[PDB]
Amino acid sequence: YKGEVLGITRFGLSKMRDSVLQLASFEKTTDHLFDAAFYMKKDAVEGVSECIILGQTMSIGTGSFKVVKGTNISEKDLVPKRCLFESLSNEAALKAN
Amino acid sequence: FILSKIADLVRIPPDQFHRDTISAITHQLNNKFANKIIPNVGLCITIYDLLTVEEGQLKPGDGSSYINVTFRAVVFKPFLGEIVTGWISKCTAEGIKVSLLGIFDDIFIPQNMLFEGCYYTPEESAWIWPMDEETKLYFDVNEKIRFRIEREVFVDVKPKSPKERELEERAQEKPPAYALLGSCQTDGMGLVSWWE
Amino acid sequence: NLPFGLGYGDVGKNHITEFPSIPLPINGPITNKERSLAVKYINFGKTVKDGPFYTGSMTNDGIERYSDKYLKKRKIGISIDDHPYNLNLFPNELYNVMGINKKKLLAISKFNNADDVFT
Amino acid sequence: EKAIPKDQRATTPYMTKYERARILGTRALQISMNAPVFVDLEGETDPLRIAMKELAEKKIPLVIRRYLPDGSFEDWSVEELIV
Amino acid sequence: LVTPEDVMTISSLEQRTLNPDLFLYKELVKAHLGERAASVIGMLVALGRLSVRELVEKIDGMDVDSVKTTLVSLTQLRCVKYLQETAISGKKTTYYYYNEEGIHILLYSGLIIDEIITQMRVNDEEEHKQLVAEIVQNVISLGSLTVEDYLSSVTSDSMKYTISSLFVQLCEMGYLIQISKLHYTPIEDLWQFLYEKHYKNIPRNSPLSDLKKRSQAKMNAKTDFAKIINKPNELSQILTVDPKTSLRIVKPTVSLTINLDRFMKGRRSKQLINLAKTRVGSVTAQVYKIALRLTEQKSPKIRDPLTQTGLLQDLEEAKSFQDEAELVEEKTPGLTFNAIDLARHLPAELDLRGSLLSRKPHSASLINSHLKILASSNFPFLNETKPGVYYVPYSKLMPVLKSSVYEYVIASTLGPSAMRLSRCIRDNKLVSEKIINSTALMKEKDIRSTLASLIRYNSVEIQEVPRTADRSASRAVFLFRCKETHSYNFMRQNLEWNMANLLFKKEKLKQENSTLLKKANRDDVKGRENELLLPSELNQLKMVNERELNVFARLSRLLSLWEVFQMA
Amino acid sequence: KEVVVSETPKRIKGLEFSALSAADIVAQSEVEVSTRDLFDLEKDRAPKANGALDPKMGVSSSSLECATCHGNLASCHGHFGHLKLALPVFHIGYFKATIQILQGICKNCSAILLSETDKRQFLHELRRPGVDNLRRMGILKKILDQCKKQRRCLHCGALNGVVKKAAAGAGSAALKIIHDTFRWVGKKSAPEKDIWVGEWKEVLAHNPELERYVKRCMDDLNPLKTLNLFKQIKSADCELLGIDATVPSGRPETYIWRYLPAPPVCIRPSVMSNEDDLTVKLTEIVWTSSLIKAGLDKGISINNMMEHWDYLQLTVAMYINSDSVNPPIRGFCQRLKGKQGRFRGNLSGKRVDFSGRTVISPDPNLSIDEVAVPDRVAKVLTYPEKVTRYNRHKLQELIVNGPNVHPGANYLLKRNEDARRNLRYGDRMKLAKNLQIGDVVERHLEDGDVVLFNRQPSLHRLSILSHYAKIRPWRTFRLNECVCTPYNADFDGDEMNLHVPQTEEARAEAINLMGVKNNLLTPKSGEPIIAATQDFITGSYLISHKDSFYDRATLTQLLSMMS
Amino acid sequence: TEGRSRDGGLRLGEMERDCVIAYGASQLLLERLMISSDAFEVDVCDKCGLMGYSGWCTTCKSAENIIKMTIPYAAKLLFQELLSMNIAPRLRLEDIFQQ
Amino acid sequence: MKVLEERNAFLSDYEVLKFLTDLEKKHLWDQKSLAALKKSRSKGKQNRPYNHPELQGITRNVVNYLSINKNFEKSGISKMSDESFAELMTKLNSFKLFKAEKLQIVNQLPANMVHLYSIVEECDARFDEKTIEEMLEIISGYA
DNA sequence: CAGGAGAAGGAGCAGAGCG
DNA sequence: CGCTCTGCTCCTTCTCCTTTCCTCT
RNA sequence: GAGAGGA
Ligand SMILES: [Mg+2]
Ligand SMILES: [Zn+2]
Ligand SMILES: [Zn+2]
Ligand SMILES: [Zn+2]
Repeated sequence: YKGEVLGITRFGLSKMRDSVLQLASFEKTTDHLFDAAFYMKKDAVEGVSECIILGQTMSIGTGSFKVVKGTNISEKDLVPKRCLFESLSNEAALKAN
Repeated sequence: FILSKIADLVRIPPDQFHRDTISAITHQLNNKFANKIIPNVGLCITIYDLLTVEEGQLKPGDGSSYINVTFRAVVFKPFLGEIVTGWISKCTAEGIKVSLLGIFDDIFIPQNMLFEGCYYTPEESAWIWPMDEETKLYFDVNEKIRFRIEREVFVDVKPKSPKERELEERAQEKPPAYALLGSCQTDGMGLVSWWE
Repeated sequence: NLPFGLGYGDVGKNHITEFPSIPLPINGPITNKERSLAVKYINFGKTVKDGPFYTGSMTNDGIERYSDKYLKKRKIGISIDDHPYNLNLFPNELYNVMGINKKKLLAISKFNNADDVFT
Repeated sequence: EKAIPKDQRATTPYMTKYERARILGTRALQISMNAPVFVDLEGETDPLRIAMKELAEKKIPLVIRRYLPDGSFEDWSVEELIV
Repeated sequence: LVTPEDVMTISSLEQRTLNPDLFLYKELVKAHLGERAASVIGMLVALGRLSVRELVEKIDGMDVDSVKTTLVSLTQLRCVKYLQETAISGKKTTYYYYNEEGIHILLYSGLIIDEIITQMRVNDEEEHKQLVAEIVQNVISLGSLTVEDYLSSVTSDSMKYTISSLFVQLCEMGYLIQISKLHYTPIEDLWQFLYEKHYKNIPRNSPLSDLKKRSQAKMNAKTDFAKIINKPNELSQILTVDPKTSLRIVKPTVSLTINLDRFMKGRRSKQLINLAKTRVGSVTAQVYKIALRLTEQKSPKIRDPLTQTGLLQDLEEAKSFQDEAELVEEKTPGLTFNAIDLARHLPAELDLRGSLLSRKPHSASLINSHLKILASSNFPFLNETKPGVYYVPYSKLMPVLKSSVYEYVIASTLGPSAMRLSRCIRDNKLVSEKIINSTALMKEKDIRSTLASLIRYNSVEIQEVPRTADRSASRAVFLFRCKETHSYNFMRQNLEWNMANLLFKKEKLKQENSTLLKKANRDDVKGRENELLLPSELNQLKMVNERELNVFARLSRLLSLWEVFQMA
Repeated sequence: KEVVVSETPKRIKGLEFSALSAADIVAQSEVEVSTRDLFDLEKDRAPKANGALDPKMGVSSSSLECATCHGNLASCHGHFGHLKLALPVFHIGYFKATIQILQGICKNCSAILLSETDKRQFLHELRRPGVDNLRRMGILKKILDQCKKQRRCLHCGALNGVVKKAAAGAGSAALKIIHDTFRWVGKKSAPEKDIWVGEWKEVLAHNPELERYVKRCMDDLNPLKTLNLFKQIKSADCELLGIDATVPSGRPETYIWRYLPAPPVCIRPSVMSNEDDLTVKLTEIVWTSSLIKAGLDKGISINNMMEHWDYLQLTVAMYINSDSVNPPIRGFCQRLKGKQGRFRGNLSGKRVDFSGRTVISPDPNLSIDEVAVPDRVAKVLTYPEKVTRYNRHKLQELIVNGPNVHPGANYLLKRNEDARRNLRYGDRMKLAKNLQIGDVVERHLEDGDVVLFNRQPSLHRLSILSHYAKIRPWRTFRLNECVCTPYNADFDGDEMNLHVPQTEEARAEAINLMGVKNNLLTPKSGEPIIAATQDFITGSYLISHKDSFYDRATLTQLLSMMS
Repeated sequence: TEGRSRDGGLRLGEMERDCVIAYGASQLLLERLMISSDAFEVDVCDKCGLMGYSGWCTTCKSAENIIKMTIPYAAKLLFQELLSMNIAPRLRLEDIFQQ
Repeated sequence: MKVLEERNAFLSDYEVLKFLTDLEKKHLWDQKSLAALKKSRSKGKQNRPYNHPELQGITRNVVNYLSINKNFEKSGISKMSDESFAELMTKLNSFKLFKAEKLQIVNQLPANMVHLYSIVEECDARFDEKTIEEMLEIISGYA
């Protein structure tokens, strides 16, 4: 799917997965880490190995979505409430002083 | 007293799911904004209103409800067009600290823009100010005193080190965080009853 | 293997100075002619800070007040656009931000040969 | 980016096994933190069994934010999802 | 012992990592323009050739209007050198570079004004020195000015005439030139453009040969390249004679800016005079100074004919440049001079009677003899074209000037033995330690100490000759070379970083004590320091001003020390 | 008073790898390790003032203090130090990167070796909207090849040849870089070649015995010259080399050892003293660096100084990686790489608590989705159940039972307190009476609890399944034989692991996704894999054989047997 | 610890975590490999992603951007070992909430 | 946590007092309420009030400060009503005050020539002919 | 101690252009 | 018309991986 | 550390 036939060795994986931590975990750790330090790679942790190494939640399985609890609050009380402030604020700029 | 408009994130534990949602939101906001100084804006009194509440979200390890909320808080911030009454708790020869009846006692006003005749007195600490042949116009402790606010000082710095914290604890700083500087350039100050 | 020109006394701690100790001879006391240049180096620089081409930056209440009224404006701020421009030099895309159609106004940077340094 | 309106929502109206397990886990975590239940308890004490019984009666008050790869997301109520 | 929590604060280690070019340019722009301009210049130096979209993307202050205001601020002050290229595949885009000459102009402002005042014989009259100082100050601070705006600013007719006359005199002298889009186009890209329209236009028939076709293209391109380079320096705008009263007046509509090449040629002349003051008498130094001032306008450019930067030097025909330069260096009509002109222009205050002893005023023979003693020295101060006719060889004087300045910097910083060792290695070539001891006559212990202390810079280079299969030590031998190019480049970078550090410290000190500095001009209370401020404020302001004065004096000294390495 | 404090939950968006620019190394540090000695040798082996085991870099003991956070071993995160070297040395990790940087630049002007149009085109290719690692590496390699094709500097006009490793040997030769300036000049006239000829003529006139070695002896790039060249590389020419110069530390000179970050003592603890390899290696580094610094001022022989410099370079190379030289130090590279390294032994697969491992035996009477557990291990495998007003009575009854009778509890953690209150002693009756509504009881594993039953090697996903626990007297994990086809269990002496999830989320996910009932089909083909094993098929065949004829009593007995 | 003479846990290695991944169990994976194995509350600076102690960045020396979060102690050890080499694993943080 | 607006529309020092009093009534923090149930008897219904210590303290202090004796035994705002506020706003809109110092004189009603002169800048210079005594006579009665 | 697979330098010719 | 670079293509010689762990001793 | 079951 990258365009060319790529193996499942440490050479064919290095041309598929950008994640430096995943490649280091698989094979050729120090070389990959030093190359990522030199070329200053900026991997975004989204793979399962990246999340496991950093103690996060994966993007596959039960971590592929979110759980949200409906607040269930009416729109008839969340409206702003005040007791006639605009009375004394009759826009004093309308008159001369 | 001036209404603010602050957006924050509120944690509602499952213990509070039974009551009204607005009640729990207000309870947590009060737990955060009851009698505390919001930096650069002053002291918040009470969460007044509540508007535009977004549906709560749950993080994958806690089980509470995290709600993004906006609200109008009640804060005190008089800048120039005001006259404020107060009491007296303690005075020394570096100015006078004016206190209230429990709101906050952080206002300290020196004798810079005060009456010219004011002077110090280590004994019967007071602010003697003759202004005439009669010199019996000293400021008494624990009485009404009116003053203006010319500027407000915000102490919002904290460059403290853990080693410094340990050293100060072993040896044990500017405690004030929201103070106002007073002025009494015009008359009518000192006591609301002195000027009729 | 300790070398021929070294002994155990001089080795044992790795103390690197971390502070320079070789100064250039340009640190001597200033001269009157050098004191002049400086002024024409402090003055220039001061003028361009006051100059319209700064954009250096990377109370003010909305409540109307009679106190702020009857008070003069601080100065007549001269923006970047108001300066006269030779249009054939600049790239075209910057024309929308200059004073292509704006009143001409140029500020003269007067030079005071008298030093502004205290004493 | 914004929430896709309820009128049209391509995501399957079914409830995937991952969503079901996550809903049960979240509801059991809430109940273990002394949360009110909306079913007849029948003497059950373990929060997971109470969560299962609540899901049996569709009484779990949670919704699912199905995050599409583009960034948008359809909010599906547990009551509306079918099993 | 100094803990790292204090070393990071009072050791100048955080700034020790910044690239000297980026550090210096960003600091200068921040001091003279602002923070947005400093950020834009920093992005330009770090990345190079950024469009507006890329500048917006690469800066947090990504306001398009803010970026465009910064770009116009840098362009009017010509701190940037844009480029408008047309994409064949679609929409055209304009890319901006960083202009080194504008930032140098910001750097040399005090020296520029000093040279303008001193070189023109108007400080003696004491009346229009202020006028010309204000003129050069406005020109250098506002970037580009047209004379009609400056004249309309003033009202007096006498002042208007004086300003116009000073404008004409300054433009004739060479310090002011007409500014054109050529000043806002990179020389490398200008040569790239000129390589085409002379190579593409060749007919598709057999050209002489592809190498000969490229040679023809280069030969044709160099001509109009030099012509368009010298076009601003032709005085084609000052000759608006006789609009009324038949006087020489500069054309009102032509914009004028400061000619940095002329000022740098003046700086080179001053450096040569200072060098000559260490080899000949005061009178002979004065003669050399006045000869340099006479030939200064007609001298070749300090940096290069602008072709070295444009393209690759050559396969080996880069020497042609030298030769070509040498040709002009010998055949520009203004360069060649005899003692008669010097005697004509020599000041009367010079004795020039008993200075020279025959054997163990304004005489032509004495001036010719002084020129001969200038030309006799191994340092090529002057060279003889015709019997009794001299010209100052700039091509053969740059290397010796650079070598002398570098050797004396080494002598001043390290010990004199360091200068001795550097000159011994330079005169010799690939010399071992035994031959160093034999031909230097000093202790080998101090020889090794000085060599180790000197290799820390790119002064002395170690050549390893391996005597085994492995190149490990204890068997190989170590010879020593000099590689003067490495030394010159490293010292130029070191001086650039030192200047940047001085400017950074000056700005930091100005910012830290900014309260009383602001109060000094809050109510126009300047000149009333003692009668309005507290004595502690007086002492603090005095110390701040003295520190800034010392900073700028040291910056001037650093400039005078690094200009020579900047030359080429 | 009491200014508000605001906190927000934040996750790891993503790492950004880079090196430290000798200014962050000092910034992180607490002490400069400037002493070869480790202990004071007078106050009973206390750590030195600025030695390798300095307390400010952390504490290696359980009864000392770190002098920087004033905590014990458990509460000390560990603090870094810095070690300033003399005569900088190459970084073994970035040595090939150093080779590439040298190949990409001149050696007189220290400028990149690509024409203006070529570098503009290459930067345009690099800044495409979508570029992965592979295309970027290909572009950088093409840039490197193009600049290797160049023969002259575009600015200095100096000859450039090939930059390569000296001999690729074992030790020093593997860290020596030689520049061959005169490889591409076949017969053309080159001024540099004539200067070379003149210099060697001079030295041979002085010393004629070196004629045989004039061959080879290329331009040698020691780390000091490499650093001085890297200090001059323009930032605008740094993106083509792969280094992002937008941020600080994005400079070619940050990849050469000028400061060694001395790791915290927690990273390199002392065992029973007996310091580990890293402390010894950095002690040797300090000693050799001090020797070099002293020899600089004492005017030692240049041969000795160069040899000590090379020894220091090899020492630090071994410190980073022990595979560099043959003449078993655990280098950071050893600590990371390998099957038992941090990535494959501590990050992707750890040792987990609340797990047991015992022999397995059959139990047909046990239903599938259930596993029998010994009560000898069901009384140590506690589950933390939180009081929730639905199980307060049950939890306080378990507390009353205690940690000995199986339906009991081991630990009690109060809502506000930190330390777990052990229920082994302390009148647990009143503790049960004082059971609040937020406390956590480590109740003993009981019937109906969820466990993860696993057998190694875990060839496929069905090698680990979620079972409901049951409690049985014996010492063997008993499971129904029907479910022994996934695990590939044998009962010949096999053993299995049993994990106990400690949260409601983990437990629910295990029992709903990994449950045995929900995993009756293998995922590779969808065909059932949990079904009748041996002797169950035999019983079924014997029952359903056509000869079978049962009267009413036998039929009813069979029906009460199946149920 | 690993052995039986030392009261130690059972290793859930690469094959077992891959099996857990196959089921798509994320919370169980997080609980097994972080919560029940090694959990450490570190303080990461929001500006320079380097871990700090006691709410102190030690590099910015500001304590304003310090954020407390829980990561495996093995990850913290890896970060410190990488920082001991010339590698900087600068952690960049983003809000979990706020859409 | 970001402050969307450092200052929203201004709040008169009458709505804050009634709002705080109503809040204390809802939370059963009234002096009469605490003296009735929480004092002099035991909680038969065990209807505990709201349990925020800091909020109770701050709201009691602010309501007491707003309900102190008027600084020339009540503060006037205590007995002020919404219709009295409407009458006051009509009266003040009939007058000329540049700033929202109308709310400032709502905060404190001194009803004195000196205090009214001091509260507003150049009262004599702006207007001091015949309406100043009208202001004093309508502010003497707090309604 | 074997097996597998890449990266890096010598090395030997085509090919192009040339004076 | 041989001569002299480039450039390509072999050819050789080098480097990084080889379940699960699960015990005891 | 390395010798060997073991499944
Ligand atoms: Mg078996
Ligand atoms: Zn510590
Ligand atoms: Zn070069
Ligand atoms: Zn930080």
